[PDB]
Amino acid sequence: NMVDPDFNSLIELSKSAGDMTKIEPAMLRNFLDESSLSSRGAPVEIKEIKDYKIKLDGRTLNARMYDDNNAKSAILYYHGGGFLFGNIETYDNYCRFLAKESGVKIISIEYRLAPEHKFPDAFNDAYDSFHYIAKKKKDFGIEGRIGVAGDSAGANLAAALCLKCRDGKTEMPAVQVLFYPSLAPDNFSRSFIEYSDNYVLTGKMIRYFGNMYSKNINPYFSPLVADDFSNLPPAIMVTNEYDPLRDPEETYVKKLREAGVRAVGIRGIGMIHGSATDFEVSDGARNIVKMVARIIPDYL
Amino acid sequence: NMVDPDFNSLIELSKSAGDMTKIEPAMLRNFLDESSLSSRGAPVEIKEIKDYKIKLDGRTLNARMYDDNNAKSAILYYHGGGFLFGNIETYDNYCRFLAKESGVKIISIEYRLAPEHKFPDAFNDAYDSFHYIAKKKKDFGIEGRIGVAGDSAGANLAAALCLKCRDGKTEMPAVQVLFYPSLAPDNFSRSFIEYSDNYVLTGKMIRYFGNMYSKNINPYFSPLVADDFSNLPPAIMVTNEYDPLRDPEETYVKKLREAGVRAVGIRGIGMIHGSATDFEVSDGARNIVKMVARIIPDYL
Amino acid sequence: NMVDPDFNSLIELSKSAGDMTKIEPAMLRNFLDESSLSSRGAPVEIKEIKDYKIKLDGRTLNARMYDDNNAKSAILYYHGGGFLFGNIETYDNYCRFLAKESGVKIISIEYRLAPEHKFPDAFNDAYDSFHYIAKKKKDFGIEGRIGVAGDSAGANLAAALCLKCRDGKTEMPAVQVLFYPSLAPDNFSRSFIEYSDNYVLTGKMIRYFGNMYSKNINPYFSPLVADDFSNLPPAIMVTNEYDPLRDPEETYVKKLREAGVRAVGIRGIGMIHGSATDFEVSDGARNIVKMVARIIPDYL
Amino acid sequence: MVDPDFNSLIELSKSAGDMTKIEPAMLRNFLDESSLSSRGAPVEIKEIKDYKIKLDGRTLNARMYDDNNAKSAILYYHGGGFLFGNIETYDNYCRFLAKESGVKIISIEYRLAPEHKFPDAFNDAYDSFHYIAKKKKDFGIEGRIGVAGDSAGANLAAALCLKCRDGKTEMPAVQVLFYPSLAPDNFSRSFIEYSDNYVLTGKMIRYFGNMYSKNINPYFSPLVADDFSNLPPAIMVTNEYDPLRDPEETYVKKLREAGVRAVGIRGIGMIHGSATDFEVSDGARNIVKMVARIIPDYL
Repeated sequence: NMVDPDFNSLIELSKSAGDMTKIEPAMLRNFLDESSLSSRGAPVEIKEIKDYKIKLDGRTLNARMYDDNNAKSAILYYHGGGFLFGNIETYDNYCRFLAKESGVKIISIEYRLAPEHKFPDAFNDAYDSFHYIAKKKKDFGIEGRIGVAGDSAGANLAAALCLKCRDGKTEMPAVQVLFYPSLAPDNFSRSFIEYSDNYVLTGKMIRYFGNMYSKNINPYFSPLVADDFSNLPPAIMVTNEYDPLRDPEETYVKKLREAGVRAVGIRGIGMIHGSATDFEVSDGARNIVKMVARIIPDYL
Repeated sequence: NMVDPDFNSLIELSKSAGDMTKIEPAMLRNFLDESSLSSRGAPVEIKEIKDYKIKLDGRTLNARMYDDNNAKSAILYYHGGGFLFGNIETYDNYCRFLAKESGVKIISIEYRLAPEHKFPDAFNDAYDSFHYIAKKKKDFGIEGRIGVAGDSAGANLAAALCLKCRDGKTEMPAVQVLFYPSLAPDNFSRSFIEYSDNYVLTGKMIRYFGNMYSKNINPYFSPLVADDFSNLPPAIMVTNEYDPLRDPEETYVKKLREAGVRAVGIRGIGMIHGSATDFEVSDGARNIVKMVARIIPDYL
Repeated sequence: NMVDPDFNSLIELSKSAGDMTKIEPAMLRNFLDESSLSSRGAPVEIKEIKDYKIKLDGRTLNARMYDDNNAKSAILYYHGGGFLFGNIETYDNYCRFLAKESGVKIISIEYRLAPEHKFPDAFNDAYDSFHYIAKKKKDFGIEGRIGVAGDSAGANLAAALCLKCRDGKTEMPAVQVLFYPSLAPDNFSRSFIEYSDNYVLTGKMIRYFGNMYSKNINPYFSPLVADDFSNLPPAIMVTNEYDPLRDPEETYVKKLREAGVRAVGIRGIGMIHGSATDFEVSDGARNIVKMVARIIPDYL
Repeated sequence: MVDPDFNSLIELSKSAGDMTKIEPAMLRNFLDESSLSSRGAPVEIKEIKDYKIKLDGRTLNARMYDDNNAKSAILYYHGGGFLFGNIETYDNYCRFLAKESGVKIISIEYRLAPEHKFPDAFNDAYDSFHYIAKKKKDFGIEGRIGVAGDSAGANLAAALCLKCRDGKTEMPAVQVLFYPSLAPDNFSRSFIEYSDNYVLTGKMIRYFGNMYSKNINPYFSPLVADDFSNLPPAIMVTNEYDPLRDPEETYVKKLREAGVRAVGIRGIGMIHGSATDFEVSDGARNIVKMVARIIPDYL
């Protein structure tokens, strides 16, 4: 079709890697994280960076805080990587870029990964970490509001934790910033089948990541299963034109607005899955990320 | 929105009937059946009509056979109605039209209806009746081949029974003719969100029908949950442009072809859910039904 | 995307020929017509085939009449080829198949080709040949009705000649059977941009053909520029899912139904431009052509 | 699934019915007064200055907004179908663009149809860009100049860039295109699917097209252009439920095929006019803020 030519390389890198559903998952995570750290740019400079230990019930997560503006308010960032890879180090240039462009604190959280830890572990990490930080604000130097954000699998966690906050009548995030979340048990929508091969994220990789994270349709795994979208936090949704996960995301925006939740959704023309973390590689993608980061503070 | 103007009365009738999820199951069935009985045109004349009792393990189904052409072969037809409504009487004019246009025997089978009978009752009715007639083909005067067909819920039964025949390595139908089946657990595709209000079948009614059929994602309820599409019978798939159920159906026919199963799919431009049984009100619809019925005999 | 895998060979062969837009038209015509004759399959047997000279004012056209059924009625068929190529011989296997499946006379007419003969020559050939045969019907053994049909550029001629019959209040054809016509001045619709390079009918070639046919708003060149679709003949419209020409065609069907003209439109799922004349290599395409051909006699 | 914020505007537009028989000066009057009547509170801006741009054979009004003592500028061509709109009815919106972008916004009043048919507005846009590019110091401009517009004004912005490139003249720094009309379209899928019920109708499109044309030229319709290379970096914003959407998404794909820097976003649930509806739709407001906040990076 008309995918942005900036992606030509990645769409090659993808094809010539061949099939990977057959190599050990721990082996696979390692390779992918190493790739991501490779041809990367100068990290934008951030005034203060601080490392944290989020001591939860029965597990401790690493969190890195990025702050360029002695910011009052924060976003908790949950990285993508299909619930299998990504970590603070591979997301470091991107979270820096987010912090610089938003001028708010960005707290990048390492939830537990599949297949060692299956659902609901990473979900419970996101929900518990939000509430940990929401109670321990001062430790993180947060004087204002806290929202949540993520990309891909991490944006699934961000959306899901907000549903749980709403369901339990708990403290709510101020905003949910969702860069192309997985949301639904989808092997059949039109975006899924049309873009199910060759656009970096494949139909086969979706099923494989799905098999690794799940044991054996709950709303905290798949938010589009929820019965009610009212009283969720204001949302920013970013979708990609050529991405199997596109259609369910655009439905989610529409459901939020129907429920009277404040929500802006934009589809990036010519973009693919992973666009946001491709900000150093695609100027269109970089401008989409800059657009979102620059309005984030208005919600905090 | 460019829906065929022949549907305008039906769409209005449907909006002015109010919120149907509101009314109790058996009451709604009766009202929907009586609504279709009124819309009825003059029945097409058929040379031989015969009534049968299909005597299955623990229940007996009515079946009616229409034969305008002393035909060697037959199609078993499972009526639509969301698993809640429809019967031989409401389908009689349409089944006569199919028999006249195809020149083959059409056997319309009354399966058991939800909510009184939930999954897998209708499903087992479809699969058992296929095998009953296949085993007893001389009782129906069938000397050639037997295929299966349906519309909406009935085409779900047709596609699902073919999956079970394949899985069990049993006798297979010769062809599966699917008019707009339900196939997937879908509350999120683009067709579902875009067309879930003003097009006769609503998103709300889809959810009501689904909760009535189900107990409590397995392939005989939702064929799109299947692992494997190889070795299924040749298929004819008809979708409608303005129908929330459309995108999964188009995916289904692409997954059949991907597996090497012979399949032809057509989307009816400007058509809505129910178009085939609306053959007396829309000439567009009538010609789509005629197109399909006239190629059936080539598979038999 | 999910193009039916039956077309993978044609897509590859189209890629292998490279960019033919700097080829001189007469050389390209030779290449494409001779390529087609060299690689075609076994022809279907037809009871009677007869060649005619259509003696119009100022020029004589070749016509071949195919009749498997001593039929009373006829379709005048105008072949495709971008206005530049194709002829009776390259269409002969396909015209035979239409005759066998429809049971009516098919008269394949050789209109004048561009750039040697620019618009309005082919159009005048199409309109004048319809009126010539309609006046002289008894000479061709036609006792019943006459419709018109074509594919691609030939379906443009069929749709355009109907518009001029309507405008002039002359005898109108009984039906217009349009397989994926060119209809509009389009280098910008979504089907055009999404599907215009995957090799078979490209954007660059669509331009090359239009520039060869135009001398430099005329509804008889582009029917979508007509301001009125009333009182046109009943239409059958076939479009292909993965074809740059698709979206204007699907708009044309809708415009016809908005003006109250009988029309049925079907989009072939997984099909590409040229699908009908590909009937020997794709069973899905073959079944779409059979569907259409078998309802043609109802209009005559 | 149109954003519920537009429910009212869609209803009001349905109510009005087909206004083809209203004299074009009266339709202009009514639509302009309707815009003024529904203004919210204006955003305060540090400096606003009025100018006359004396061109060959006509003078244009222009209004400069500057909230940030800025060095660079965007020339803004309002929308209105080539028939209506003016500096006053665009004043709340150009104030918001100037507040959110922190660069100078200079809103230019080009000549309107049908009194002034193509190529008058087009010449006004191209000539006023070159006038101010040649005379930058007279406007307090020390840096760069880009061009922008919505709907018909975004057509003028796109078309003037094509002429700059064709004449190898000075080029704007960036072209910021809010849902321009670009092509002779009465047949795309967005055109036919969103031709009624979405405020801008297929009948209005033909009507404005007929008022502008003296009755396939690329400075009328940029999608007719031969070649898209060497055009200014672009930001393209389209609306999901708008008959003009598909050609616009084609244009962004063509710019990128030509190696022009471009970023294109489709606003989910949005309709034609979404940017100038920033006072009534928060999603629309957030789209305009997204775009305005990136503008300074090109200047």
